[PDB]
Amino acid sequence: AQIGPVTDLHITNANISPDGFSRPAVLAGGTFPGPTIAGNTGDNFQITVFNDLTDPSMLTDTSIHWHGLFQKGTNWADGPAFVTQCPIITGQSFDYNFNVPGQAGTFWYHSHLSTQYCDGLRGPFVVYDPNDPNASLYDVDDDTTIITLADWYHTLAQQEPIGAAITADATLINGLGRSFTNTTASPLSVITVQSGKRYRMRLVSISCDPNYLFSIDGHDMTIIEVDGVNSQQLTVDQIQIFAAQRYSFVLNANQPVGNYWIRAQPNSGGQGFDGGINSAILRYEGATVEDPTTTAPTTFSNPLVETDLHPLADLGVPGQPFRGGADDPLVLNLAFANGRFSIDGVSFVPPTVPVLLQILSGAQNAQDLLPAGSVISLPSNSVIEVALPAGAAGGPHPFHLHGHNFAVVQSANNATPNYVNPIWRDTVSIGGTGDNVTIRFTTNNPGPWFLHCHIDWHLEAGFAIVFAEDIPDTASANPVPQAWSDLCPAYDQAHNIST
Ligand SMILES: *[C@@H]1O[C@H](CO)[C@@H](O[C@@H]2O[C@H](CO)[C@@H](O)[C@H](O)[C@H]2NC(C)=O)[C@H](O)[C@H]1NC(C)=O
Ligand SMILES: *[C@@H]1O[C@H](CO)[C@@H](O[C@@H]2O[C@H](CO)[C@@H](O)[C@H](O)[C@H]2NC(C)=O)[C@H](O)[C@H]1NC(C)=O
Ligand SMILES: [Cu+2]
Ligand SMILES: [Cu+2]
Ligand SMILES: [Cu+2]
Ligand SMILES: [Cu+2]
Ligand code: NA
Repeated sequence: AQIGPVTDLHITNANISPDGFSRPAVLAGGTFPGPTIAGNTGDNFQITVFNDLTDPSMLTDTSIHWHGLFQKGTNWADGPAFVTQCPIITGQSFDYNFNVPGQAGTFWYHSHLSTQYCDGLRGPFVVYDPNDPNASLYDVDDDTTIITLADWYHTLAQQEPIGAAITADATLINGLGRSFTNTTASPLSVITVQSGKRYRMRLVSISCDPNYLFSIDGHDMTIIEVDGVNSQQLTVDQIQIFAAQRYSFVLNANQPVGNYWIRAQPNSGGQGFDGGINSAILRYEGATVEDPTTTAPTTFSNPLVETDLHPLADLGVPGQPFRGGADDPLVLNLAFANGRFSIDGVSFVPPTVPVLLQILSGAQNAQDLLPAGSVISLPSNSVIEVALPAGAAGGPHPFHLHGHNFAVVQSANNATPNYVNPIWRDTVSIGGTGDNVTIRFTTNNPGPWFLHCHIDWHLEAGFAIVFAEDIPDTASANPVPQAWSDLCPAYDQAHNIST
């Protein structure tokens, strides 16, 4: 069952064995992935998060981010630790009480403390549209049509060296998959379809690191949504999906009744499909209960290319049709050395006082804000351009902006910008050496918004900055509840911190 829009959510420790290997985890709702939180566009969500964690090896504090939801007027509910709140301590709870006006699509939720989401705190978050413009393109859209792709580690996250190339031990599709070494024939996920019906498959990357080459033998996939943004129909036979991205695609169950492999090949870790790694099963009703015998092609003839995507609505691009053609044009210097990432020369290390609380206490320019050099102010009601030139080790880096989606004016592996009709999204691969992936948005959402690589190991190694958008209006725009004001006193008391 789906839960929400008003629900409790308990965060607990438990042993799980999604690839046959038992390890302790940090779980929402007792499962990996966590339960789907859902509602309709414009609903009030009130997710009362109960921190019941006791195992210090995965951290007993927590904080949860609602990935891709803009949080306009509710910056305090966004979730990134030490940017918008102090963590929730064990034995306490916190009501994330917000609204989702003007958004409908496929999202997700995850811990936003350290690398804790890698240890298991990740699940889908769907905002349905009762008047969806894509409704006539499919028959079925429900919890059974959500497909999650996850990396899974046998080593606990707080034992992963900072700044290291950290590699997974299994790919999990809907919570199940097989280990790359010591492979056992543990259960594979099954996605069941009825011959003749059309399905809205909601593909969610809940990855902490790898990108996946996703395909379904014998089938193609018609993209209709990108990171919450409705798209024109684009038919492909393979989707390369980076960490934190989402796609909806129409799956037409138009092949003979049978069993077909679902494939998700990560860029690191186990390569191929030996022993059923990197795999799940598409089963038609009436098929024999047996593994597929299908083959992938040697090459995919119609892979997704990001510049092929275009919004369904006439979204256009803000600003002027050239580089620097914005009110506030920025170029970030993104670098890596000696185990640490930096942005504009500064490696991110979380501050003691959350950025939002520093601003509510009266600090009102970005040079007054901590961490020093990690906060950039943005002016209100202005077109912002951010160029993100690649080259830093550990790529391709999927950059994500909180509080906003953005036009992808230039994509990976293509030097040509698009000022007319590029897709809008919230997480974008910045590509490879010499690329100049560039994003644009307008500043109509006061508050501190994190910008970071969504490979969680890279965020932990400092690959982040904070956009303090419209500092002067942050306090009036974002009234805070008493329970939020109580978080930092409680957290600092529990950890013997003086602030
Ligand atoms: C990426 O595009 C940005 C512009 O969006 C380029 O920024 C210019 O950089 C040069 C020095 O390299 C400066 O003289 C200009 O002031 C910058 N802004 C402009 C021209 O609008 C940046 O060089 C590009 N990077 C790469 C690697 O192609
Ligand atoms: C490289 O990106 C550019 C810009 O998004 C793509 O150019 C567009 O190509 C479409 C499809 O043919 C034309 O309708 C547009 O007029 C082009 N726009 C511009 C600004 O040139 C281009 O197709 C991409 N390259 C590849 C190989 O896909
Ligand atoms: Cu996220
Ligand atoms: Cu986010
Ligand atoms: Cu990265
Ligand atoms: Cu974030
Ligand atoms: Na325009």
